[PDB]
Parts: sequence; structure tokens; C-alpha cells
Amino acid sequence: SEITLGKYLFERLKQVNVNTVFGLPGDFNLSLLDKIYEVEGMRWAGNANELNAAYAADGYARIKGMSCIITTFGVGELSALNGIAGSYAEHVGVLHVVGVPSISAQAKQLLLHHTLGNGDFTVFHRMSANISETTAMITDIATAPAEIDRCIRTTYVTQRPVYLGLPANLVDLNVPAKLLQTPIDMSLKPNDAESEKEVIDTILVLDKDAKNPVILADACCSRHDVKAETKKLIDLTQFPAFVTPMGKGSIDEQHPRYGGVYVGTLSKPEVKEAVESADLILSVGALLSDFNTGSFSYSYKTKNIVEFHSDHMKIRNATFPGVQMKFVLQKLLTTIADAAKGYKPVAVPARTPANAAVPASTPLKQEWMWNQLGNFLQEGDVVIAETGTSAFGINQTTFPNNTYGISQVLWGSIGFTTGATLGAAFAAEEIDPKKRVILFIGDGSLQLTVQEISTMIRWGLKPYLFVLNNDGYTIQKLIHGPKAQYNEIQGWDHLSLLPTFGAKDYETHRVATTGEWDKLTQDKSFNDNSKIRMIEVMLPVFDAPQNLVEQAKLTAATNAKQ
Amino acid sequence: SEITLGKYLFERLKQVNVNTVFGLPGDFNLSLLDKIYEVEGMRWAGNANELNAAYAADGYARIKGMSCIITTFGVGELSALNGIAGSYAEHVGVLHVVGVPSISAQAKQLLLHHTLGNGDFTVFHRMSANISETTAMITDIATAPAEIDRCIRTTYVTQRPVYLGLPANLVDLNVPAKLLQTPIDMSLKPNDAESEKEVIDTILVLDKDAKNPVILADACCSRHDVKAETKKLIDLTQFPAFVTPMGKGSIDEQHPRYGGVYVGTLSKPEVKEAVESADLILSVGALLSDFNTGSFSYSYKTKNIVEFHSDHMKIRNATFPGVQMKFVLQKLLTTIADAAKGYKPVAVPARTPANAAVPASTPLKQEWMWNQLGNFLQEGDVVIAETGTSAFGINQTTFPNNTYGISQVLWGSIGFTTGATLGAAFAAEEIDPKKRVILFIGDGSLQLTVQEISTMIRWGLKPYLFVLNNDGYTIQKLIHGPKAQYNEIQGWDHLSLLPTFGAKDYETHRVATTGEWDKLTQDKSFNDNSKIRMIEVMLPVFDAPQNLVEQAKLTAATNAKQ
Ligand SMILES: Cc1ncc(C[n+]2csc(CCOP(=O)(O)OP(=O)(O)O)c2C)c(N)n1
Ligand SMILES: Cc1ncc(C[n+]2csc(CCOP(=O)(O)OP(=O)(O)O)c2C)c(N)n1
Ligand SMILES: [Mg+2]
Ligand SMILES: [Mg+2]
Repeated sequence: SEITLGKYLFERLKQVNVNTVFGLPGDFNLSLLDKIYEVEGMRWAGNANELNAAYAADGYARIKGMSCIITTFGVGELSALNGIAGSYAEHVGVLHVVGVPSISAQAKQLLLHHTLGNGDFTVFHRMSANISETTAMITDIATAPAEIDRCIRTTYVTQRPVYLGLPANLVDLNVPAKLLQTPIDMSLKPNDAESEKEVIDTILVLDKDAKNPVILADACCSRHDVKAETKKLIDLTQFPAFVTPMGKGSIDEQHPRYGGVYVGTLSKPEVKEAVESADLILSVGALLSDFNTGSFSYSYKTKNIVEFHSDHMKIRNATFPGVQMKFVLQKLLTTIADAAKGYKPVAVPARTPANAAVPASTPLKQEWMWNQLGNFLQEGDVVIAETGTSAFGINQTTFPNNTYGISQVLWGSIGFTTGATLGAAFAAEEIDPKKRVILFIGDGSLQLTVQEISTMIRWGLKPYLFVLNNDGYTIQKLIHGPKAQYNEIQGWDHLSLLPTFGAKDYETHRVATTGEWDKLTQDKSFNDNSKIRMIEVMLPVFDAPQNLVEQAKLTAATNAKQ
Repeated sequence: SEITLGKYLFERLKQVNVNTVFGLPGDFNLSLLDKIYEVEGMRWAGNANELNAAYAADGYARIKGMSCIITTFGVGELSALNGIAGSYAEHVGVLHVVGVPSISAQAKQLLLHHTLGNGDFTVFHRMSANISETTAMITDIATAPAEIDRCIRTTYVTQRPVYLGLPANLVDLNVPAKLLQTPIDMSLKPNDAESEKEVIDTILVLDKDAKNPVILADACCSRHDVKAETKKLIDLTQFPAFVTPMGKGSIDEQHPRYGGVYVGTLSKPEVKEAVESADLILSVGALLSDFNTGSFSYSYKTKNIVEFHSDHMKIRNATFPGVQMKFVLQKLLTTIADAAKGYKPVAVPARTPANAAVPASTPLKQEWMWNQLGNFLQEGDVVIAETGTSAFGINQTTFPNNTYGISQVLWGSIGFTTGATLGAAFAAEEIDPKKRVILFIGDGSLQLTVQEISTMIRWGLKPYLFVLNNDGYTIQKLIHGPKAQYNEIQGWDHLSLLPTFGAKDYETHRVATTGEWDKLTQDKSFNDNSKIRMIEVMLPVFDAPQNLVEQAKLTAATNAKQ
């Protein structure tokens, strides 16, 4: 008949397919955490710090749909904020629950630990409101279940973080269990019928008239859950389809009509030409950040641009506020095959040639490696690349179909990927134990978040941790200060990290040549995700993908400009 | 004739005795960081993450006077905020400089990396304003030197964090070098003459009448720079002097008139009675947090309480807003000996007896260890204790004279002390390379910030890192959930951390018995700060100082109260 408010939270999370909860304990959340163990199929990660926990919640949300992190008042929540902010920037639905002091402690303005010593229990909530879609600070048991449901709905449908403050005393108060028998509404509201109809009809007419239409899939294609619709759009139209760095993985790269990665002036020449020659651009989920675009270098020759967005549409100069692309895309599928019936297929650019055979002893280089990496990948992989040479290089890697890419192109917080790897691995394990999680992280970035490897070990998760050892911050050495001491790092014994954190079942490997790379990555044993692995990749100090070399120049000039 | 704005910053920091600068590089601060190397006697720490950098700037400011951390826009600054908030809470003067996008980038609202993708370049500044005494976002080269000076002054005189945003383009613009020839004013403004005179006259008359007066030194005695005055006060009056947990170290514990650590009902019975029987209490810098006071358990019998504060005075129920204790204390010293001439010295509580001799095989226990630790400490030591059993236990340790204690009793952010140890060690090195820095940190807390040991190694700093291995979060097990899985941690090979982070010159040790403790800590070579050392201390899971046992129960009740 009745259930505690705390247990209610976890029953709801279970209902929306959140089965791992991230964060760290503190006195203000201990009673809440007890309730996780009362709900079958729910687990507590036990993270090594709160920033890493937030990065992990982000990775989990990307793979699973949404996530939850629980921290403690003041010290826990503020530690998480850079993780939360990146989830806001990149449209990832993370529910941040904070255990806060009891209603009686607040009213008395007790001078408690984890406060600023000034009796203000609102300050941290106010800070988080700047990087949250919405917030709730629970004060009343009577409306608490509805507020929890609102927070969960909002997280999922907006794909932005939400803040939920839960006083320690209130988590043990009873609420009606029958509320759980009615699901949370997790669907978008329908579009205005007339605006949506106008949008669809206009697009259909533009399509019918187009001789060289192209589809360009970007970040929000993935973040706002229109990958299936976009796949169908590609199939029904047969139009050339391109992807951006931030959207990579959102469309299938083995599809015959896939044309490559468009990055404005930093694209391969054949890709730049094929996109920019279009007489109609169907742009799905654009997010035109500097690193996503070669510092805003798009040069479309057409004005016939259709922008699909989560919350609005644009066609040429016409804006349609509130018209959500999810339903526009779904409804377009009804008639688009007929609209596109007269289309004579335009050729798409060929895939970059495979690497030529070279002696085994050939030292490893970045360009070779990213072009070779496609041999190792398999359908279903999660492929995560850290800001630095890795994020820029992965753009040159060809993915199998059904590859989930994670690259934080906009927020760009180094260290993100160690935590994101943990969260992605938990989610992948829940979906299919055979799904591999593959990380490319720099030696510099690893240092910021290295302890989260501990949490991977404790749960027996089996990611591939490729660490690019180029003796420091190479991306920055190219931007400014190639020999500057601030671009150098203390040298760690990377392969000792796993046993130092208590790993028992693991493998470590070092690769420095093309022969060593191929021998390891082609090995059948290595390709089974049977245990956690670290692979230290030895690369030259100043070696970087050519797109990064060019971006670095642009970024340096942007910052130095008067 | 002219100096870049960036170089001006570092010349000013040098003038105010800030010689190590904390933080991490990013494109928005690289040109600024170049300027550190242009000023002799300035160094860049090269931290392993920004949170740890902020914790280190806090430890450095505690020992040296103030500090500076430099981060990059968005991702760097938000990572630091829990460090900054702890510095705000505990009154530590940390200057947080953020490299921000160029003026032209901001004006054009470029969709740059490390933004929320909404064109708002003010959001992180607004967030930091909640935990800063003041802020500055530089936009104008003409007033930039004055703004830098204002931020530096405010950091020092208020001992709170200050936020200073520096656009990347402006750091390379020239300012007049002659401005450096006039020092920044680092002094307090005089008190209101009439108010201060009333306060001094009243205190003096209370003194003359007191038969059992006592001095109680608390957090702000140390934080607001009245240790010297307090020492004089103790000497001129001969009144019994007691200290709080948060103020421990602020008064010399080998002074004949030192009476012990007062923590309300959690004090030794002799100490409680000695303080509470007073007919006058001279309270220097009170900060009455839960952990500092046994949950607000002070039971003063007298109404004759004089509260000295940085920014005001209180005498009985009378408040004197704006009357700063620094000048009150200085001026009191002129007449206090005369006022106290009739005082017949009251006995002070005796020191806790030394541990009884026991056989070498006796397992280590917390109560024994904290009592024994006094044998190892020497004058000039910096002694740092992490939130957890360490912070509670260090209260039971007797300090030599001139010992600097660091315990973050109010903010209580676990992990703080790894960073604080780094910062304290840099500062200690600058003051006197013979000063030892001694850290007691729990196994749980170490996990949050472990990578900062790397930065200690890279600079050849030589702290003693005592790690209390009690297999998890013992403090929390005593509050709630003694066997709860959230209070358990992944087991690390602690002694392998130093070599994993590239240490070459170091020692590691394990102690589990009284014999092993005494053999190690009495050893002559061990007592020399010749190299970095880690000591893993094996302690029982449920063993804790008695004051923590009681505090845990009070805290659990406070949170669970309806
Ligand atoms: C939290 C945070 N701090 C600082 C930066 C600035 N930054 C961007 S890339 C980078 C260096 C990455 O170095 P590494 O991981 O070694 O990559 P690589 O050498 O392969 O380029 C830094 C410090 C950042 N992006 N995020
Ligand atoms: C950043 C942060 N996260 C969580 C907490 C809550 N907390 C307080 S004490 C503690 C456990 C400390 O454990 P450990 O360092 O092993 O100390 P000990 O076992 O000696 O008590 C935790 C998790 C905190 N204070 N700060
Ligand atoms: Mg590197
Ligand atoms: Mg412990």
C-alpha cells in the first residue's frame, strides 16, 4: 500500500530503464542509498569521485537513454558540476539527485558541514540552475512523487540535466505505492498540426524538385533520438548521406550512399565538393561548434537548406518555432519515397584508400593508425575518443554499421572519456554482454580521471583502454608552445595502473610499430571482450592528424585576435 | 616602459609572496602561462586536475598567505569549484584566474568549445560569483592593472576567493611598467574610533573583574592572521588557553598555560569543566560548526563572552558591527598586562598521559596511534588530517610549538588533503626546505584525488603520506550502514602508487603493530625529509576515535529528525 519516497525514486528509475546509479555517498544521502538495494535490478556504481561519476552518468545516458547520479550536499554536487555542464552543452539527459540537509536542519539554519557557514541552504541549487533544464528542491511529501516524475520526464524528453534536491528526512517518509502503477509519460507532445503540415508539405516539394539533394547528420540526430528515422530517410530517398564529427556514428558508414565526414574546409576535397554542390541540404540536428566545423568554415553554395532541430524547424529563411523534428521526420517517411521517385542517383565520394602494406618495423604514426583502426572495429562497438589527437583522428576512422561513437566535440573536457567509458560499459553490459567498449584517450587526459579505472575493475567491466603515449599535451603543443613546460606531463607507468588498482583478470599491451599494431588487433583472442585491457600506444611527440594541425592554427589565431 | 598585462599579473603575485601558480593549461590561457617563465622566482605547478589544483592553492594559501590558481574557460573553472567553495567556507584567500575567450570571440558570440552552445559567455562567472568575495571580468586594458590589484588585495585582506577573468587577447597588450613601483595596499582600514574605544574599554574592565578568565582560539584566529597577537595575549595575561579542532595549531601546545582542545560535550571532562567554569571567555575567531562543537554542545555557564571576529566584535549580547579584531587585539596588548595584574593563576588541565608501554605485537588502534603521534612530530611541521577518522583523531595528538595544522572541519570535502599536501609542500619548501609536511589521509579519501601525488613527485617534494587502511569509509559506517556496500571501496595497492606515477627516489612502508609504528617513526633517517614517503597503516574496520563515535550518532540523528 505504501512505499518510502526513496524507494519510489528507484522504482521509477527502473521503469525508465536506468539500472545503474552513479555518485558517492555522504551523510545526507545514506538513507536514500539504502533503498537501491531494495529494488531488484538496481545497482550502485560506487564511483571514485563525483566528477568522474558525472562523466560516467553522461556516458551511460548516451548509450542507455538517460541516467542518474546521486551526490551529497555542497561537496558532492559542486564536484560534479563540470560533468553536468558538459551534459547540458551536449544535450545528454542526466538526472542529478542531491541528498540535502533535513527540513528541520535548514529551518534552524544549523551551521553544518558542507555549508558555506552562512546559513544559506539554497546557494548550490542556485548554481546548478544555470546548467539544468529545470530543478526541484523537495519540501513537501505530498507533491514529492509528482515532482520526481516531472524531473525524470524532463531529463529524458529534453535530453538535458535536471537537478533534484532531496532532504534526508523526507526520503524515509511514505507515499502511495499505487502511483507506480501508472507510468511516467516519456513522449514528446504532438506538434501544432497546421505548422507541422506546412513544414512537411514544403519539404516534400523541395525534394521533388531537387537534382542533387544531400543529407547531413549532426550531433542532435543522435542526441534527440532520430537515428532510426534518419536511417529510413536515407533508404527511401537514396540521397547521399554525410556525417559531422560530433554526429559520427549516427548514420551507418557501410551504407552504399554514405559519402563521408563533412567538416567544412577541413573535409577531404571530394567530400567538401559533394556536400557543397548540393541543390538541397537536409540538415539533421546541426550544432555548428568550432571544432565540429573547422572554425565555421561551411560554404554551402545553395540557400535551399532545411534545418531539422529538436525544438524547431527552419526552411531557407523561414523559422517554425516549436515544430519538433521527431514528428516531422516520422511523417515525412509516409510520402518521401514518392517525392524522391524521379531522383537519378549522384555518385558519392569513395572511401579513403586502405593503408598500403609496410614493413613490420614501421614506427606507428597517427594518420596510419586512424586509417587502420577500422579493421579492428565490429558492429555494435561503442567507440569513445578523447579531446586531443584522439577526437580529431577518429574522424578518419571508418566505422562498421551500428557503431555508437562518443566524442565531446563541443564541451571538450579532457578526462571525460575515462568516466564516460565506465558509464557506457555499464549500459552496454545491460543491453548485450557481447558489445565492446573501446576507448582512445591521451596520456595527458588520462591523468585527470585515472581513478575511475578502479570502478571498471570492481564491476568486472571489460573495456579496451587505448592510451596514446606521445609524452604530453600534443594538441596544445601545436596550438601554442611546442616546448613549453606547461604542455608537458609527469611520466606515468601506464601499464601498472590496472594492478595498482587491484585488477586480477586483465591484460596489458604496448604497441610501437605497425607490425605490433596488426599482430595485436587482428588476434582472435584479443577481439573477444573477455577481460579489461590496457594498450599503451607509443606515438611521436609532435604527430597529429592533419585536420587537428589545421584546426590548431585556426584556434590559436581566434584567441590571439585583437 | 611597458609590460604585457600577463607579465604584470605575475610580477604582482611575486610582490605578494605567491611563487607557485596552480592550475591546468587550455588554449584560452596558454599565452598567459608563457608569462610565468618571464618572472624570476615564479613556477607553474602543472597539476593533474583542476579540482586538485584548487585544493593545492588552498593548502598553499594556508601556509604562505594567499595563492593563485589559473584555469581555462568553462571546463577548467567548473572543475575547480568545489575547491573554491571550500576556500570560501573556511576563509582561505585563493585568487582564481580564468583564461577566457577573446573580446572579439565574445562580441561575435562564436559557438566555441567549452561553451554551453548558447552564446552566453557570462554563465561561469555568474556561477563563481556565488562563492567569491568579489569578481572581475576584464574588458578594458586601461583599467586592467587596477582591477588585478583590487582582486589581489581583496583575496588577501578578506581571506576569501576572488574570481578574475582574463580574455586571451588582452594578456598580450602592454601596460605601464611603472605601476609595479607602487605596492598593492595589503592592509585593513582603521576601525571606527568611538566603537573601537568602547569595545577596548569594556574588555579591559571585564578582564580586571575576572577570577577565572579563559582564552579560546578557534578557526579565525589562524585564518585572519591574529596568531601573533593571540600568543602575546596569552603571555601578558597568563590566562588558560584552549583551542578548538578547527583552530588547532593556532596556539602553541607546549606553553605552560595551554589547557587542551575544547569541543563542548565531546571534550575531555577536565577540559570541558575548565572552559565552562570560566567567568570570562575571550573567544578568538569562533566558527561554531557541527563537527567543531560536538553538534552545538557548548555549555558556557557565564554570560561574559567576548567574541573577537575578523569583521565585528560581540561582548555578551552587544554587537559592534565593523569593529575588526586585528586592531582590537593589537591595542588591547598595550594595557592588558595592567588589567590582568590581579589575576591569581588557575591550574590548567593536565596533558593526556603517554600510552602505557605494551608488547611489540600489539595491534595498532586509533586511540593509541593519535596519542603516540606526538612523539614523531617536531617544531615547524605542517600536519594535515583528512575528513574521516584522521580529522577526528588528530584532536587527540599533542603538537610541538610552531606546528601548522590543516583540518577542513567545516567544508569537509574528502580528497582535499592530497591537493592541500601538495600546496603546503610547495609553500613549506619556499619558507624553509627543512620543514616537514605530514599527511594523514583515509584509504577512501585518497581515491578521489590520488593523481596529485604525481605533481609531488615531479617537483621532488618530500611529504610523509600516511594512508589509513581500514578497508573503506569507517566514519560513514559509524553514522549509517556499517556493512552497506556504498561504504565499501575497491582495494588498491597503495604502496605501488609512487612508482606507478614515476617516482624514483622514495620509500614505502607498512605498519600494523605498536612495535612496527615505534620502530619506523623513531628511526633517525625516517625523521629526515630526504624523500617522499608513503606509509600504509593497517587499522580495524570499526575502530575510530571516541569523539567520532559520538559525533556520528549526533549527525545520524540530526539527518533523520522529522
Ligand atoms: C578539464 C580540462 N582542462 C583543460 C583542458 C585544455 N586541454 C585541451 S586538450 C588538452 C590536452 C590533451 O592532451 P592529451 O590527452 O595527451 O592528448 P594528445 O597528446 O593526444 O593531443 C588540454 C589540457 C580541457 N580541455 N579540459
Ligand atoms: C567530496 C566528498 N564526497 C563525499 C563525502 C562524504 N564523506 C565524508 S567522510 C567520507 C568517508 C571517508 O573515508 P576514509 O577516507 O576511508 O576515512 P576513514 O575510513 O578513516 O573514516 C565520505 C565519503 C565528502 N565529505 N566529500
Ligand atoms: Mg598526449
Ligand atoms: Mg577508510
